[PDB]
Amino acid sequence: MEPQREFFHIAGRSAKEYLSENLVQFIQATQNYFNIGEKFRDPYVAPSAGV
Amino acid sequence: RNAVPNQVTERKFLVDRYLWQIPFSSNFLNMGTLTDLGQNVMYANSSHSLNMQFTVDPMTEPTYLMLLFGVFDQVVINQPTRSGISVAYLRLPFASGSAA
Amino acid sequence: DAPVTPYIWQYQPQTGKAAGARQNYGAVINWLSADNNMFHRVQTVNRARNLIDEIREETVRPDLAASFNDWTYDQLTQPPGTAYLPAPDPLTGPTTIRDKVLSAEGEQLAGSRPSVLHGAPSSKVLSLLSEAPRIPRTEGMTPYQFANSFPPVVYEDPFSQNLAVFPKEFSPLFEPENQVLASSLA
Repeated sequence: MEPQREFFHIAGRSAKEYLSENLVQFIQATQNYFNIGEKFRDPYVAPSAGV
Repeated sequence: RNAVPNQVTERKFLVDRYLWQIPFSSNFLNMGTLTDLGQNVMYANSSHSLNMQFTVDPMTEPTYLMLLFGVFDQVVINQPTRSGISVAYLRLPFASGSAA
Repeated sequence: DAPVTPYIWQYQPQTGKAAGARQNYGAVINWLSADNNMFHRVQTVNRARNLIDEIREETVRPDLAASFNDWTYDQLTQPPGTAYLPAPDPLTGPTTIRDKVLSAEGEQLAGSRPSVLHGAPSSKVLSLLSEAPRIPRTEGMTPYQFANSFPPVVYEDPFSQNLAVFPKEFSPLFEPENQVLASSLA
């Protein structure tokens, strides 16, 4: 359940974390002309505790 | 001036292009793509049946029912070497269970 | 070199029993077009979810599995409530005797003071509202208890033991009327 959803980013860490640190600094520099950062899925989860 | 009395009012509506949706949420809001009842442990770690039924208007011809279930189509795709490419698909909850 | 998929349980909402156990299809990674490098990554997170489930199935409290689908009252979570305090004498009520005395003096009375709810002298009276029933509940588990106990079991080798430890409870057509008796068997 938990490790299955983190390998495919059903849930888990956002795109700023599970990528390499050098790969994040690349796709921020070349974002204005050669967009890469839309090729990596970003999770977005509900709280489900106290809402 | 001389309108007919005893007249009765009829209502209807028309939605085009819409595809009626029921969100699988506790309060029917969008608090996330992964909903709040989706990460409930009561559903994910216990198999449940499903018995739903609709009562549409009758029509003079056969008709389908284009029902959709919200799943998470996901891929990963590595390219580890030269001329090498491979994927690992899943979709949950409705995975094509053939691998065991 | 592939681990097995864990058997997930089926909860029957009426009677609270478990209606067998099928394997967890619908949560299976489609590895059928992966090379030798992605296959090792996929079968690692399959060995990770089995390692989580083997930790969770260590605490299955092994006398619920002995009386499987045959649970009695002391093995079930009961709704909370106090013990039995006897009901007080209605002659000792605050306005019962004085209504028989003040009226017989000649008065006609109408009117009364609101109660404690606004609609052991006094702890005996207010214990009526939070009282447990006489006989507790038998033969049924709430889904709070069916999820706390009975995790998704893992069945590492499929059906390669003696027939006495054959997992007969995984069939949905399992009644507790048969020869061999249940125990902690994964």
